[PDB]
Amino acid sequence: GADREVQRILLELLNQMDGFDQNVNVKVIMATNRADTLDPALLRPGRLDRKIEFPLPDRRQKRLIFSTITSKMNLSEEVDLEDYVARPDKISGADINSICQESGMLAVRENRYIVLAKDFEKAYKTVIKKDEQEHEFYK
Amino acid sequence: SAGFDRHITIFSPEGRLYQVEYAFKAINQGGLTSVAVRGKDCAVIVTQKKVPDKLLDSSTVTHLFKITENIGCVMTGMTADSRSQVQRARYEAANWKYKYGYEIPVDMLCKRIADISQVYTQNAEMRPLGCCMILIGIDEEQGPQVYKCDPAGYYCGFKATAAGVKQTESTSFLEKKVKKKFDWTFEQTVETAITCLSTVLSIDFKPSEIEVGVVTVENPKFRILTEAEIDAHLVALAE
Amino acid sequence: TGYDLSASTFSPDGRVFQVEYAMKAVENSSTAIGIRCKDGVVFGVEKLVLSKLYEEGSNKRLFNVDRHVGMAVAGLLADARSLADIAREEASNFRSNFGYNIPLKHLADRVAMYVHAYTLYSAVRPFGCSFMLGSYSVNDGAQLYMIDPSGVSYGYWGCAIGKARQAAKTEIEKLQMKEMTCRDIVKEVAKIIYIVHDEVKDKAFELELSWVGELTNGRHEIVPKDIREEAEKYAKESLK
Amino acid sequence: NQYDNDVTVWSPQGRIHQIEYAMEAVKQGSATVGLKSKTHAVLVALKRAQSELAAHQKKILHVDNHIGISIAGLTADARLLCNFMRQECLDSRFVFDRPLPVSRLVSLIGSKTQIPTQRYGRRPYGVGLLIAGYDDMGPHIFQTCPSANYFDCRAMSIGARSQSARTYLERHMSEFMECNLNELVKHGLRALRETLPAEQDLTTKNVSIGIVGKDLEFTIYDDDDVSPFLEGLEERPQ
Amino acid sequence: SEQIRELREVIELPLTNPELFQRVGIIPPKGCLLYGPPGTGKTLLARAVASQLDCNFLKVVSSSIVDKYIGESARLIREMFNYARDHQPCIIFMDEIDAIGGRRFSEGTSADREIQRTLMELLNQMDGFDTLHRVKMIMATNRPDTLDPALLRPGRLDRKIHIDLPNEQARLDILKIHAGPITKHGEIDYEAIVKLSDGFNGADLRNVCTEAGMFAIRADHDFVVQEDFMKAVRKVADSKKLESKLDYKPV
Amino acid sequence: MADGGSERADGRIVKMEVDYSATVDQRLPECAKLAKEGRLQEVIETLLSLEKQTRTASDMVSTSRILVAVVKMCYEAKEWDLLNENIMLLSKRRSQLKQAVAKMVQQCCTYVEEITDLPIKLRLIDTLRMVTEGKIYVEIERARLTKTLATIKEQNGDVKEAASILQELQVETYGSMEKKERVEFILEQMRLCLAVKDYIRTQIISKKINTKFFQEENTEKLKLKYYNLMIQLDQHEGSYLSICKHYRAIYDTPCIQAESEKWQQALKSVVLYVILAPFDNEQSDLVHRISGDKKLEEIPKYKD
Amino acid sequence: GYSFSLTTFSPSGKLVQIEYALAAVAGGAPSVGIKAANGVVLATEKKQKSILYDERSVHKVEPITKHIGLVYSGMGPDYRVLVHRARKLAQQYYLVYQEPIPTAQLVQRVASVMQEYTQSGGVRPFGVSLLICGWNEGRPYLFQSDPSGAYFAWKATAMGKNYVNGKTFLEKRYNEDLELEDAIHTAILTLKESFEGQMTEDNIEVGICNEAGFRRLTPTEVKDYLAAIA
Amino acid sequence: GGDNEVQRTMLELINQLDGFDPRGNIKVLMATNRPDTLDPALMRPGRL
Amino acid sequence: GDLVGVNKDSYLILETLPTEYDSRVKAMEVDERPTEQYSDIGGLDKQIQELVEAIVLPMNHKEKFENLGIQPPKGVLMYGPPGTGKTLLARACAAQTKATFLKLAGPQLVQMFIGDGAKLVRDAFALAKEKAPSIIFIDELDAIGTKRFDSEKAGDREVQRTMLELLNQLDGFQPNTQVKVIAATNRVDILDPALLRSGRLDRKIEFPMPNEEARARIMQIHSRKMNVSPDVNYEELARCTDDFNGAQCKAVCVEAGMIALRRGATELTHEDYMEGILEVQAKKKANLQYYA
Ligand SMILES: Nc1ncnc2c1ncn2[C@@H]1O[C@H](COP(=O)(O)OP(=O)(O)O)[C@@H](O)[C@H]1O
Repeated sequence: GADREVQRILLELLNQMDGFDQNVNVKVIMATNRADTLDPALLRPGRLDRKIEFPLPDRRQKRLIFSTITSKMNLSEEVDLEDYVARPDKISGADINSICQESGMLAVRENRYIVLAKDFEKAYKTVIKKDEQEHEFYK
Repeated sequence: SAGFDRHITIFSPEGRLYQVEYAFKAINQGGLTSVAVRGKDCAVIVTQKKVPDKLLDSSTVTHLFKITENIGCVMTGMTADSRSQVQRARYEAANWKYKYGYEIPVDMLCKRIADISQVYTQNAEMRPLGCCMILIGIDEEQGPQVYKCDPAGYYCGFKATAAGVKQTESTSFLEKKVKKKFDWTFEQTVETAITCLSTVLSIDFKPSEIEVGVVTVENPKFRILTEAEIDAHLVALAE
Repeated sequence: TGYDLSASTFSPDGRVFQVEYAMKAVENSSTAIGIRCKDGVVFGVEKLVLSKLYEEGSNKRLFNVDRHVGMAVAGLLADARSLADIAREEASNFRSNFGYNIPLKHLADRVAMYVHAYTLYSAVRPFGCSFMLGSYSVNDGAQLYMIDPSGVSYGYWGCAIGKARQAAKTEIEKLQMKEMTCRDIVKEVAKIIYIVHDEVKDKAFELELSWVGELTNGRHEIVPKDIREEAEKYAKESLK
Repeated sequence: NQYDNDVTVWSPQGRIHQIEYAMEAVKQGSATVGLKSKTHAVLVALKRAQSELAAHQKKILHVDNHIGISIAGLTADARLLCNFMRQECLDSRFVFDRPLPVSRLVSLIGSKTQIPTQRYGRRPYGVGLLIAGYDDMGPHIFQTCPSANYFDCRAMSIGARSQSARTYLERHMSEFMECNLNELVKHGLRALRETLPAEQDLTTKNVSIGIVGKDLEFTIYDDDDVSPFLEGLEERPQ
Repeated sequence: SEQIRELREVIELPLTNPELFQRVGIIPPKGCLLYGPPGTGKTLLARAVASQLDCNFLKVVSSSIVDKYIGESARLIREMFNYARDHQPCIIFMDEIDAIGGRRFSEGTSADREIQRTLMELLNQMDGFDTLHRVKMIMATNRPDTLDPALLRPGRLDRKIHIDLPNEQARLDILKIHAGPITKHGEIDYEAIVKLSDGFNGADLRNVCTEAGMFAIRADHDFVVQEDFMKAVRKVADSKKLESKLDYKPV
Repeated sequence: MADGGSERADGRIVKMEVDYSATVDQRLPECAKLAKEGRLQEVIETLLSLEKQTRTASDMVSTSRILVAVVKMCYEAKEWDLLNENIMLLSKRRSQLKQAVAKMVQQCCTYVEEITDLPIKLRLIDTLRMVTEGKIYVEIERARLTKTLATIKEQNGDVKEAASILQELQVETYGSMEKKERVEFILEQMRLCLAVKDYIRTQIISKKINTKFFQEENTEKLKLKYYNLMIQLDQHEGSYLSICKHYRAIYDTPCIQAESEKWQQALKSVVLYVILAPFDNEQSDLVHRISGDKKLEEIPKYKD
Repeated sequence: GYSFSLTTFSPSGKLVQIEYALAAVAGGAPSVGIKAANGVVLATEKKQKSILYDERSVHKVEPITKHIGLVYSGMGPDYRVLVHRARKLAQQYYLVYQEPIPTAQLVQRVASVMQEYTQSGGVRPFGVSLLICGWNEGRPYLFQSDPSGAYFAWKATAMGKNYVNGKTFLEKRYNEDLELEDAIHTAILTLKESFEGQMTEDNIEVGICNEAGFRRLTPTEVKDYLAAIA
Repeated sequence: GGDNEVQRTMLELINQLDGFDPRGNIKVLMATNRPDTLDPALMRPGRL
Repeated sequence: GDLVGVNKDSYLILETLPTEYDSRVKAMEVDERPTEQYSDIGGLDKQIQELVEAIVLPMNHKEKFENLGIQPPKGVLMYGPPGTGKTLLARACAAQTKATFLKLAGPQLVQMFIGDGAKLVRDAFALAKEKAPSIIFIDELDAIGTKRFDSEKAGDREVQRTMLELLNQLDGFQPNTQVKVIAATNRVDILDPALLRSGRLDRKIEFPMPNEEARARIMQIHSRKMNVSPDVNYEELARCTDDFNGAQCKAVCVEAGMIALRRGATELTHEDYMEGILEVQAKKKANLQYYA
């Protein structure tokens, strides 16, 4: 019981999306995590025409998110994030926010209006430090 | 979790297996920490003891174990599994001398020890010996060496070594220590082998709470230090 | 818990509860102590009468392994009997292969490795016993050993096994045992047994004292306490 | 209850329940009483009928010319230990050309029953042996248990409702070392009649008496020679 | 205190002092994660900062919010955030996230699908379509090795912070505070207590200060002697050693 | 057991001049072995600190002169050696260091008013260099706080002294007896940053202050030192109503301190430049508040 | 309920435990093998945790015979078992036939060894895939086994972490013939594709097969290739 | 966790089962097919 | 929640006369009730003294806890394997401590009335606060003491209203004399121990299974009120009992007397107790033809 209640909420969603009536001018925007899991009856076009994947960033889009966050920010240095555009070990777009947020904390933490580009590396190593043991084992 | 309950030694869908990596935290119930340092022609083991009772003796407590005349070791982890691990080490060191007619290298002995631990992972139906082993020895045309053998069957050779409870703290010191260019002239070695442990645990013994094994290319015999000369080096780094 | 059926499995923090469970089965056994003087080792067992039909020296816990080595077991008695036959058999092979008496430091190593092997496999269980080993020699002096169910074995000057393990060695350590003769020790063992729990929750008990050292010329045997009866004449003086 | 399945598994209290259950199998059999004087060791058992016309199942059984045993518990482990018992006795006759000491025979039984109490794949022996014997140092009464703890004793009674026999023996154990062969037997079978419900009587067809003596080979009596023993008794004090 | 100062920038300084975040130009009222083995400090830091310029602080044990019926665990989470939008300064505290935090996987058919839907309601009403404004969240769990990476990404739980049990010198600090307002003679060898004390828990150190008072009341003393502490240390160290399955393996 | 150390303390404090000073250093390792002991009731830490209290006092009698190099060199070689007969941590974290160093800054509080800059800044640096790397954690922290507040008054402020205190502010806010001592210490460096003309540095740390409001209740001179720096900070700018809002606090606090000219400086500063503010409704009601008063007619700028 | 044992099936498909063992291969160190026109290049990735670890103690590129080399991606301690197995098995050919064993013939037999641990029922399979190279009878060879027991022949391939990037790289990056030197320049370029840090002479380890035999490179040789490597 | 007119009957009967019955004269017998519905408060002596 | 008297049309409160209920809440008042000895309880003299250290010495030395600088606890918790020793020790507590005892059971709070669990919790506590020496007893608090990790707590709509209101009032009043609160449960492993922890139910008083001689005298006290044959071996009764509480030991004595009524015999026997042993856990024997 109650797992067919979940399953019938799908069916009511499939009906009022592609039933007889064809409710015009309504628009449906859906967003998930991993979408290989879900029902192929959703994924047929006529119902869910657009399939848009978001990558993490890549390079040349790290630059653009670096620009748009530091634009509204008193960076004002001659030490650039160019060293940190080209790093490997990819870094999701919400984390670029947190790098500038952590340096924003760490600029005021020593009572500065300004980011002095040694805090920038402390902010970088804070957000990226995750895999630490692996037991020197199974490589 | 995905939760296979990890009762026996099989895989998990993540790709790893949990029973062997539960043996790595089996060392930590010893409540102990050991350090090996290789700097120059000498190599130093240092390890504290813990005597909780006056009725308990002093001579029968030592974790320094002489394997051969020129190879010694120290054992961490739980006690009963550690001594049976030494018996295979003493046994297969003597088969080398019998079969092959010369003294076993310190590098080859860890291959034999790690392969015994590998079968207990690969084949089931024996508990995989929750203890760790650190060796020292002199090898001609190679200098001295330090090796560590894991319960998983992993071994590697490296200069500064920590084991026991406080690996990550002691190894953090020795990276900060062994990054410069020292020559490690046998009192440089022993002093840091104390002072790597002498940032960590905040203890203050009078000189009867540790053990120090040593080997040197002037006398390649394995050698356990005297309480008097332990006291000598304890005030020699130390003005 | 839910990880503690076999002795071949680890806990999620890294220990084996089947070894942990078997240790505190020894804890419910009666107290047996051991102490060594400067020229010998003196054993002592608090043993309680079952009902009345015990026949005054039945099922004793003071064993006799070799010419100069004996045990002071406590725990499951039948499990200690089979374990004592391992130690009897081990000393005979050393005699046959090397031609002299077994050293006690080597004898405890051979037994504890045999105890260790029952802590690994799922087909067998760990032993529920713990015991003492005392001996004496002219080339080695006196030694006193101690073996847990896990297999950890090293030397003491005095020890206790049973319920009152802590409550007995609290007053063993107030003795100047390094200079006493073992004939003085025998009346001093008698009070330590008699201090702890004569008939409080039990009814009656009986004292057993084993005895090895220079006065026995290296032999190991029971005391002549039928001779002179000096244990109970001196232990019962602590009523005040 | 999840720890209550195998002999191998310890409990979180330290008590293996499978050994504790084999103690209960001994209480399923009937009662039997053994005792000894300075010169004579007598064990007396109680038969039990299966039906009204079937024969009564025997309890006391001969082992050697100086050893006989009683039984309580499973008849499977009864003959299984008996065949091990008889084999060891004639080996000392074959090798050493002497009868066995009774005390060191029982130590072989404790080593025998120890192994199936520790390794997996074999149950303990649910059995209740009482042993009478003659070594060079006189009579002996021994009991065993499925926990392999063999006890030397001077009088013992095991089986169903055998506590009432033990309470009789404690207030008469001082009298046992001095009496002759005759009333020693009927000291013993005064103890079995308290292991009976008070409406039936100890007859000839339901009791066996085995005697081994200092100059007497172990002899089993049944149903006809019990009548010289059953004479000279009082009724039950009701 | 080293973690305490790092706690107070991301929580106290937004609601007390937004001008500093407008000089450099930066937002965050986000919230933390307190990871560390239990007993040390994971609630007092929440309660201390909920005294300094307080408002309607909440406490959620995060294990009373699950039951049989399926659409209720989401209904509690929706209500607790609507209360937070009602009273505009607000601090959310949810101990032991690991009960409902978890990770998503293939099939857990009966119970686990409710928990994941409970999670996705929590996961996307603190970073939902509505801007969670003037509201801060303190999540604290002793476990976390397995949490949802969507829960762990910065933007929702922007900075995590670790809490350790001993120092031998923070042991010195906690002991002097709980043996604060207690009458004595100043005969206090604090260090040899702390040397014998392997307490690992200020709750145990509170217990040590509690028991040493009780032995002083024994034999009718208006003061506390130093031996009352050593009786308290041996009792507490014994009572800890009489416990099993007490694993310490966080991330 | 420490009564022998008490009659050791009887022996030295009379015979610092009768006996030679290195004989006190010959009595040093016996009391240092007593400092090892500290066991149960008789030779314990509390009495062990007292023999250290006597030798530091007897050294300050000898080193009361410009020959100060005994007390500094013996104490450092003491704490080094009693570590060096051992490993990690001296004998106990509490007494032998921090009760003695509490007396060091107590003795430094006495001789600072007389002695010249040289042997005291040798004395202050040798208690700098011991709490930089050696005994540096809590138990205790405020002793170095009040020491570096005493270190800074030597050359009366320059570039070096402002940076000397900005490095030691950010830690000392965890506790530091927040009931005055932290508040007095945290307004001391903002005038220094005004002296080195760093204005953005000043207003960040000035923004820390005001949550300890109503500080006029128990003390009074804390208030005036705050706003006199606050009026100077905006004086390099121009929010002229903000100084006049500060001057209201400058107005009403010394009026109850019963001033007849000092109260008039606060009044005539208010009435001067609410005028200089640009026109706003905040200027309009404020001049409707501050005018029409029976305190205000004393000046012809009432008419202005 | 089928994911705990090995001797039984799933009602629809295949064995679960062998698929879980292949997940352990994906979590290993990256490795690249490229078959050139005249030789075969192996290359792997060797980063130690700390500075303390000696790099000259444990090796990855490992000879079996004088013309047969072998690398892996998986778990290191299981690797040492079947190396020592493949050593002793290579000699048994040579004792019989007095001739060096061809590279097709080991991989018949080594896979039959890894076969046998997939049997019932109290053993675990290996968590190691292999890459085997050799120059027998003029033409070189590059093979790949797996814990299931299959075995193949690649023009070029990659295994370990981030292999799908290296697959898409080498799919664009292979031709039919280059020399042995240009294979080395493109084998370091694909190891650099997924790397974290400064690639030095000790972070990588490279062995090759000439027709003149198998040899692994010294750090000086590996430095000078990595010096001016594109 | 019931309390809709079943417990009205139930709580009132267990109220009047004891309280008004020390040393009574009228015996009451219960009978059911389901041994699930045994109340230990009933099986506390005094009631059943 | 008052039963206020409201006008029909104006809907306005005219009178109240509130709080009218049924005879279960009337049955909760127990004062100056008969004497069970602490010395009747054997072997648990520690937990007797621990209770004196917990509650009686607060009443004795009311100011020694005040000048010292500590706080007397106000929540002491009894627990053990079963009862006969949970209620029975608490029956021994207020038998000789007369300071206005006030018992309260668990599901007596559980009504069909919503919230009148929490209403009765607070009003009885406030009534006990109005009494100056009164201590509060709570019986089977584990009936609502719940919230273990995965399977139990089942909801609910009465457990949370009674547990929280218990936590509401117990944090409300000050922990001095003499409004000490005692709860009686069965097992801590059902309860919430670390939630209480500070000023709530905090002192853990564990109980063991009683001993042979304790169970032997529990027989003879309970067998006083019937015709027993004066041939009773309590040594037989001591050892034959195993894994039995005094509740079952009382039950054995009553079942022995009921079997003597079945055959109409005037007296008992030890076998009648042995027959009672077979009756408690429902054993039944025969001849089983394995056993010769
Ligand atoms: N560093 C500390 N300072 C003050 N009190 C502490 C400290 N550590 C623990 N405590 C005490 O320990 C008790 C338990 O703390 P709590 O935060 O509930 O543990 P947890 O962090 O596991 O929830 C508290 O009552 C508190 O008084």
